[PDB]
Amino acid sequence: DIVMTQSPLSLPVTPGEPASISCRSSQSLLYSIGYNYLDWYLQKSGQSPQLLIYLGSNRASGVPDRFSGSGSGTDFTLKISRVEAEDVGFYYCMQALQTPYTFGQGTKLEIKRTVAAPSVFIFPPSDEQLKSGTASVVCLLNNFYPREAKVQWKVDNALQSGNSQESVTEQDSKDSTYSLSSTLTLSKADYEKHKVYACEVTQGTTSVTKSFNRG
Amino acid sequence: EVQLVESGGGLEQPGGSLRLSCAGSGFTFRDYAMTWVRQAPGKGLEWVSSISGSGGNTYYADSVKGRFTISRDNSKNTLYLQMNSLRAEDTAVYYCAKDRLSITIRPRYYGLDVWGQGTTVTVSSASTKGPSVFPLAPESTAALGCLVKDYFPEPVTVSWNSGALTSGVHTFPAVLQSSGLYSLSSVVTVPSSSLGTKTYTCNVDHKPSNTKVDKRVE
Repeated sequence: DIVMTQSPLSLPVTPGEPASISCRSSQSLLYSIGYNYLDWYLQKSGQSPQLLIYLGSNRASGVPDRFSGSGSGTDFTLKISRVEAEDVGFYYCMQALQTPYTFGQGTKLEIKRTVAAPSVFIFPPSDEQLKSGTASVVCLLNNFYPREAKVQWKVDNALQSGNSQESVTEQDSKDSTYSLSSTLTLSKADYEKHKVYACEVTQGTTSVTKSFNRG
Repeated sequence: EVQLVESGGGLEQPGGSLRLSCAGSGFTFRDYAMTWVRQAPGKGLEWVSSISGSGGNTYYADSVKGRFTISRDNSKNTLYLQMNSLRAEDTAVYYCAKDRLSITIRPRYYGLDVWGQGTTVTVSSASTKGPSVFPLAPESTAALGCLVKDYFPEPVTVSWNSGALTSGVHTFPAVLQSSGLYSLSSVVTVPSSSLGTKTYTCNVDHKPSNTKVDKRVE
């Protein structure tokens, strides 16, 4: 099977700057003069892949002028002349010379931007949920940059460990920010025992705390 | 426009079987090779199988040979994948894609030019479970959301106001809980002045359990 490899795997870029993603094949993809069987695909968060380039250099229907493919044989490059915020996503090369068709590992295009502090919101468990014997407390960090942020849960000022999970959106296509939600899971019994619920969000040496009183 | 619409994804036991379907419109289906590509959770793309326009030839990844069988019904413009002897490695989103023109003496390649929306296959020994949907109730900006808790398998989709509300929506990646069930939250930020006037409803779909719930967030 033809092995496809990409460089880099992560590509931080400032909007307006060029980007280059490279693909190497273990075998020549030149079927005959003018015909290299190499494609490029984009996959945005929560979307299906979409064709960008086929046969090395042909630009697919509706793909912006800004995208181009070049190369021959075993070496190929996808170029973006000027990166736009909405270009965030994974880029894959694929060979179509032989079955099995084989893909590169994927390159994540990341957009560089200025720092942004999150808007932080805390949500007590719903009355509906509390009927069931479980309590979920949710902390939302909205529209921040960079991705690195520490969330600490405090219950009656006791630091929680091991009872929270978080997940993060991919970069917003317009503003290049992240959002994050963290969920504290307590038994209803434990929830009803305590009063003060706090989510503390730290970037660098700055901490913002949002809290509610159960009572 | 050219569209591929997939169905048939869901949960099966290891060793079990499932059939996927991919219905095409907007092109002369019988003229084109058709292809299945999958993506395991948090992994890249992997080619699975292809079939020529006429069904003259079929092609498979080594790891699926024999166990998987590709087919097509040209009269129904539909591509199928029969997936037998299912293994953990088969857990993935499966995409169908339109492949080369195969009717011509020499096949003509246009890339994988059209892709389906995907269907999720989960191979696990557990049971299907539908979610509970809990409100996340309420600066000039307010945040509200819905917590979609305790479902299996993936995935859940969420929209707001039947798809009308698009700006400021954040639907988070599902988290696998220690219980082996998933939870997902979806939030939106809205003008606080609007909370009295306009309603906000999250539209949750979990196809595996035939759960389709709309929750008004007061």
